[PDB]
Amino acid sequence: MNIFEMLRIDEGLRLKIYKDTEGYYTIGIGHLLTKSPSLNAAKSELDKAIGRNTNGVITKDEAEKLFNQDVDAAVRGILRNAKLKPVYDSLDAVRRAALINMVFQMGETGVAGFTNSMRMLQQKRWDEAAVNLAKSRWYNQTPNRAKRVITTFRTGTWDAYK
Ligand SMILES: [Cl-]
Ligand SMILES: [Cl-]
Repeated sequence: MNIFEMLRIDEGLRLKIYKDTEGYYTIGIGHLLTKSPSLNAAKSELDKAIGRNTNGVITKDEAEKLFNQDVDAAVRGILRNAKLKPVYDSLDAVRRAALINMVFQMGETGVAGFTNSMRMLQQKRWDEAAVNLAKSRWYNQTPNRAKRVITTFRTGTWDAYK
């Protein structure tokens, strides 16, 4: 298992514009298009991202291209983030995938704000961090997914995804 597979499981794959769990227009494998309520605004950002007049539908290959770009950007965001880098550098490979998953879902800013949990992770206090990570809007709004990511940080294994 790996980051791509892991996110493909948490996000799914949809080839037509859809509303995410927060009601925002998205497409592909969790690629947010806009926080705007305007579908047209969505179609516009979509065409701009794909490079063609999509009419709100893309192919699998296109979805995958966006996904690759988004994973790359996430990793790079973590590495450029002064508060996140150190965390990531301290972790093992499985756990790094968990941290990338969170960033992909919520943005680096979002994640960097889990100050206390980040510290705990840096210190390798797995059970404590898992408990702290759970006291969040994140967990309360998308509890199944959050449980999967949390277990992954708690165990350093992919068991939640098998
Ligand atoms: Cl883009
Ligand atoms: Cl969920």
